Amino acid sequence: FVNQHLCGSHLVEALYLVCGERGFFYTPKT
Amino acid sequence: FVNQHLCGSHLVEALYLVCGERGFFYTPKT
Amino acid sequence: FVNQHLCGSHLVEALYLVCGERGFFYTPKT
Amino acid sequence: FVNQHLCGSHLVEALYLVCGERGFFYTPKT
Amino acid sequence: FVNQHLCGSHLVEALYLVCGERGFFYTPKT
Amino acid sequence: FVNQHLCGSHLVEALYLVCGERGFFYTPKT
Amino acid sequence: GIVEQCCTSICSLYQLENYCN
Amino acid sequence: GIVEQCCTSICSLYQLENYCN
Amino acid sequence: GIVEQCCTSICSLYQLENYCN
Amino acid sequence: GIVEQCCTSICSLYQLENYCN
Amino acid sequence: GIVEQCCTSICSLYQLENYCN
Amino acid sequence: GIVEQCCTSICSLYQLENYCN
Ligand SMILES: [Cl-]
Ligand SMILES: [Cl-]
Ligand SMILES: [Zn+2]
Ligand SMILES: [Zn+2]
Repeated sequence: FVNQHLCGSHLVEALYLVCGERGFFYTPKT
Repeated sequence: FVNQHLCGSHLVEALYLVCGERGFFYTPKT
Repeated sequence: FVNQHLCGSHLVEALYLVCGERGFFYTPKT
Repeated sequence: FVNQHLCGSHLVEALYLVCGERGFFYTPKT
Repeated sequence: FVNQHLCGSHLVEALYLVCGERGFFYTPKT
Repeated sequence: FVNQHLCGSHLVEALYLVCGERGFFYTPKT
Repeated sequence: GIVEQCCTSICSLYQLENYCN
Repeated sequence: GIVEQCCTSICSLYQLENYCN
Repeated sequence: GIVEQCCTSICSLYQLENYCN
Repeated sequence: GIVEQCCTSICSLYQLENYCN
Repeated sequence: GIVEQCCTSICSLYQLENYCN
Repeated sequence: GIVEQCCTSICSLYQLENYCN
């Protein structure tokens, strides 16, 4: 896997892909 | 606003949209 | 709901989510 | 180019792609 | 069709739309 | 990481994610 | 409408242009 | 869970806010 | 307009709602 | 092909790497 | 190449078509 | 955090994995 440059919803997409049925939490600063 | 089927990555995109900076959890197993 | 920073296709995604079966028009400047 | 099923947010993404600056309407009720 | 300004995954989306079942290759520099 | 159904544009998004700078091919006819 | 043309059936990128402004 | 509420059934953008932090 | 405002600044879902049909 | 491996069946992110260049 | 051109400048669907298999 | 790091810098899938439940 390659390093990722991921902003906004692209991060959430990536988390979704990576985590699958485990799901994930999205916790941005502030 | 409306109600629709939001699944998979679409679900998480909508979460991101609605929650944004608050953050969210996506926990499909419950 | 939180404020949104939405460019390009991300806006169209957001409009799609917000409007549902009502649909929407996308009318950028120029 | 090809022909494919474009539904929901995918449909609007393709509209955005094809129409861009012209803008478009997404009117599922017709 | 209008000209496109497409970065990151947006390019891959556009290629997917344009190419359909033909598929495509994505070959960024470096 | 997990295993999930990745179809259509979602498949190519995941390819983009996993392959990035390497690039990839999306060849649905095989 | 577009949904029938493009989702239920299939449509080309040229047909999608039918819905541009 | 969210999947049953929003994917299997349908849910509003307000219901989606149930899953914000 | 809404397209430029959402991108160069922010916009709310409630402002986006105005663009529904 | 990828569609059978990843869409019709399921595949891991490691299997997806099979289609990188 | 096409990836850099579409991002740093613009590109047309017709140029993208060149990248289909 | 991960959100800011992935955007302002890069991040790996392995770092993203930490955020799975
Ligand atoms: Cl972007
Ligand atoms: Cl889908
Ligand atoms: Zn984007
Ligand atoms: Zn989809």
